[PDB]
Amino acid sequence: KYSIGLDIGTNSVGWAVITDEYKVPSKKFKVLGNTDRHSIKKNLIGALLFDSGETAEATRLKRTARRRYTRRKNRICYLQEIFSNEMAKVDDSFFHRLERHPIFGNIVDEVAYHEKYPTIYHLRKKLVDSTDKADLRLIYLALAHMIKFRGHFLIEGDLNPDNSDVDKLFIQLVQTYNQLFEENPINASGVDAKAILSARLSKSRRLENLIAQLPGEKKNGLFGNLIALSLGLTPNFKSNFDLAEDAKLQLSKDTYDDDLDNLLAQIGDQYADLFLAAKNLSDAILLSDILRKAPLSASMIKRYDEHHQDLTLLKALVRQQLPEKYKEIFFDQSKNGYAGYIDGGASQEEFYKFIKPILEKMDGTEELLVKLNREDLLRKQRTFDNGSIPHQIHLGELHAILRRQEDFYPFLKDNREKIEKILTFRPNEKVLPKHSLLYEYFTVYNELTKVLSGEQKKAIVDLLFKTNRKVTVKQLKEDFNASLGTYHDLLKIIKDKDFLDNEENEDILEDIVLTLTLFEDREMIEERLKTYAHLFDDKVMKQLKRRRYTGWGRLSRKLINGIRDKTILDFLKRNFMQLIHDDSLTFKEDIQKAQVSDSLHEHIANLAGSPAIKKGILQTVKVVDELVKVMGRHKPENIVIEMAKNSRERMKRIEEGIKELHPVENTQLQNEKLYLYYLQNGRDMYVDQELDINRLSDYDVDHIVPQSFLKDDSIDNKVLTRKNRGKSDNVPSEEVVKKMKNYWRQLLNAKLITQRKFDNLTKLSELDKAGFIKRQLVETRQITKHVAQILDSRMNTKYDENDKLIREVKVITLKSKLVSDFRKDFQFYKVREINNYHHAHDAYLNAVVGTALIKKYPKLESEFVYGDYKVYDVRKMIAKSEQYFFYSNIMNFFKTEITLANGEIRKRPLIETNGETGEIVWDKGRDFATVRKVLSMPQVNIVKKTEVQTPTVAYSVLVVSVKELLGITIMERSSFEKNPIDFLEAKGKDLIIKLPKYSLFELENGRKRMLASAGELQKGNELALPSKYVNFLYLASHYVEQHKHYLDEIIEQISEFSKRVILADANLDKVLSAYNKHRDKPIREQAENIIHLFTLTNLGAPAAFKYFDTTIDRKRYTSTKEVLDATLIHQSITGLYETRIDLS
Repeated sequence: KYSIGLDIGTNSVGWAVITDEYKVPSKKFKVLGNTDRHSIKKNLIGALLFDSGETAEATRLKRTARRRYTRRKNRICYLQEIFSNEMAKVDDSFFHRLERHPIFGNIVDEVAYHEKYPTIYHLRKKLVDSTDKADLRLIYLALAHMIKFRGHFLIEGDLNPDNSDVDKLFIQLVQTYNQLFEENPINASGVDAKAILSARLSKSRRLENLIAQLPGEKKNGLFGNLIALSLGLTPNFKSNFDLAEDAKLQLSKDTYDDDLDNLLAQIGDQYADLFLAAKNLSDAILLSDILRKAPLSASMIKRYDEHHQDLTLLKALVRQQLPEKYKEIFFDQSKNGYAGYIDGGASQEEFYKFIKPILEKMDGTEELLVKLNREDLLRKQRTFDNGSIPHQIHLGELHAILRRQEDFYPFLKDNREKIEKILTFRPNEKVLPKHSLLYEYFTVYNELTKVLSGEQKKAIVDLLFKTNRKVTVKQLKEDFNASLGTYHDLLKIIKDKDFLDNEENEDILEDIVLTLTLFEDREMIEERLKTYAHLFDDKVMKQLKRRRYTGWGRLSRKLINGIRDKTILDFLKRNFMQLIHDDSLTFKEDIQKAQVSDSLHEHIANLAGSPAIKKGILQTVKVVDELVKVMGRHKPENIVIEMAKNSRERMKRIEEGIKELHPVENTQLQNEKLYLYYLQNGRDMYVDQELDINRLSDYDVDHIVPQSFLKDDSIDNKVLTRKNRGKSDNVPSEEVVKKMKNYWRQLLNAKLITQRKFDNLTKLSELDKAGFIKRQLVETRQITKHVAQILDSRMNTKYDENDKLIREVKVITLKSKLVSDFRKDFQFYKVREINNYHHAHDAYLNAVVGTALIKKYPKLESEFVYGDYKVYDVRKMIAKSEQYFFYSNIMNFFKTEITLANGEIRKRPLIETNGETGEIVWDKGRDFATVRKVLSMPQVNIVKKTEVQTPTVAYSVLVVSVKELLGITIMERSSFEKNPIDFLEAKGKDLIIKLPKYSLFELENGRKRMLASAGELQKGNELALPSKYVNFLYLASHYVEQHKHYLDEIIEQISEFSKRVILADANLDKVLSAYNKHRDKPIREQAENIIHLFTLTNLGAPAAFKYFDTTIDRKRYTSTKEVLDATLIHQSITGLYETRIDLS
């Protein structure tokens, strides 16, 4: 019955709820405060504002080595379960043995394994290529290595030749680069990237070679650095972005993702896709190499073999021609020779610089020198050249091995899909040995829990189970399956009852029995036992080795003794199962959570993005959850999501242009008309009659491919005209005018117009239109796709009997431009500064436009809705003039009237419907009115998220001889969470009243405060400005004039607001005084400055601002005494559920 709209930014999340006719519901919510307000009516439209500070959430959103470790561990734990019962037949202690440390339980097998498989890739390759049956352990090892280091998931489908095409991905890179720099694109022309990047030369040389194809681009240029990143090098991006500190990037470096995030935080998340493109390019360069069995494993083996051939050669040479240097090069390890390279800490570059001269002086062989130049001489296994691998390549080998060994092992046939799913997927402890002292003890105690008093139990163990290997019932009566069989074993060897009986040693002995169970070979057992040798007599040590155990229990050590409350072992010494199943006791609670004992945060943490955007993404999810529960747990039909020098570049272009063939400074060039005046050298694009400044700009401007086919408001599609002379009919600028073109082409050589613009100017097929539609609907930005996926996953959980996913909720991703342009055409104007309502209004508009679009064109669903849907043939939807659309602009149906380029007019029906389903999508009479009404209403839930920090106060608490506010350091809080009263008393009781940062209080004529600190307050109010004034300000700023009397009204409004809530008398007087002086100023200049005046009224920290010549310094609310008698308001994330406190 409803849909959700979402606007997502780095410090805000806008949200709206919408019905079938685009109305925003009103709802009554209960108010849980002690105040005599019990319900409140609120509209389901709002915005959540958040800071980017040090908090628990923030840490949870960062990558951590431990989370990764646990992830991998779990995957392997799942792998081993599939192998368990079958591995039990081959090698019962195999998975317990695994992390030189031995894989196998006997030395013969271990040594043989390492001799046959010097690297894991040898094993992989052999398992991929051999038809012979293989030991299960080997199979496991290969599979486990594949699953452990599965690679990346950047590529969506089963690998195809486009994925390894250097040319195409290079083109992609340039494309994404060009979209981010409209003014100075790079031309792919006919560059043979493939040949330059794939060629076998130095990285630097390949870079330098590639840039030779790009004229006017420097090596240290952004693009050059990106290429250098894709090639394998470590470029520095600080010079490119004017960063204060160093920003070096290397794809091969383990910290790269984090480093990239670090960069993105500074320069903006808008640049993520640009670097992702570079990474993709890198992958292609590597992929084409391994492709031109198991190609990866083979390449690694080749690397290994080359390495050893070269090593032997080099050694021989150095023995022959430079014996003095031999010991140095191959053994010293503190030098930069081969020894330092392998077992020292030496760079490939340090090593190379070290041996470069030695090889040249030697003259034995230059082949090696060539290899050195290529940086392919003595490669190590522990590298990939600026790379993490596509998981698909590991998947291939996985499949191959399984297919190879499935005939010999049926359980592999049966579980194949399962095993694949582990790699592709997107208690903790291992059981004690069966003959462990602790386990044996547990069994006897648990069996003996009943036949009995706690003291007697201990007596009975100490008496019968201890003195006798097996205790029987007759014997018991004189004074039982479970036996302390190991306790007794170890007595005869150790011959010391205390050593056992003392509990402090148990943690040592567990290791001894474990060691005995782990290995079937005296040598190994000895080696491990050597560590505990000092306690033990040498006659004992020899005896210990012969003892061997071959079993595994069902329970872990921590389960038996690790868990709290007494332990299981202690409660036992009731009944174990009953102990597990009692809610009164803590274990049950421990276990149940312990199995699970965060995934969403972890998932968001591994996206490529700043901390802020990640926080945003996190908040959205919570907002959605709450809105769903607000709407009675019914799920929404649709969710629409959107993610919320240049002047100086323009100059460079112009200056570059005139160099081929009066002056203005930069700041002005933002005027499209002036910038266009300069790009064109004051010449009319369309009539060969020169353009001079003051009039013709005002005359007109024109789109090259009109608005009706698509909206391209970029200068790449725009030109300054006389707009009838050039355009003629709607088709691109008419044939008769192309006789003008020589002009344009000169402007091409000058780089004054781009190639595409010229192609369009010289130029409409069905095919173009088809491209044009997809262009306007498909969001390229990766992060939005990830957000979409996350939302879709949370919303759609149920599967039907056919195991197909049930999609209750469609997650729609909207291009920003559609809503921006929707705002343009129908005059729903935005002014960011008056309040924060625009974030909410954006969300509302997103949902409106999105839902309208799916209702109108459901066949295009595949282009902007998450999930897999049929990709219809666009050509069928395009029509001849009379028969969705002949005119390609998708937003056209909103308009009552489409103006063609020639000026001719196409009229549309008042009500727009879907012909196929007959559904009503848009009613121009009612619906636009509703939109305005929705934007016009003054009650919008704006919530500033409360934050707890982790000399900084985590939060302030209200204390009650007197009422006072008290800050809490992070250091103080822990013991405070332990020992409240003694803190509170040491400093100087009903109420625990932690006031998180930004806590909201209200007082007087609806005047609220936010608690920044126990020392300062922030304004707590949103100034609701009537829409008329908003539109007037937008229109006044963007140069009718009969509406000059509204300025005074706006200022009167601001002043009313300020005197009511801001309470900045001295500041306001100056503000008001300033307006009196500058009535003379023109309207534009007049309007722009009243905008700045809004920072006086803005919600948040007080700040300073300049009105014309005058400057108003900020005022701080340094007294927190107001808050103490005020009414606190605890806000939900949506702000819909409130709790209102006021002791007074």
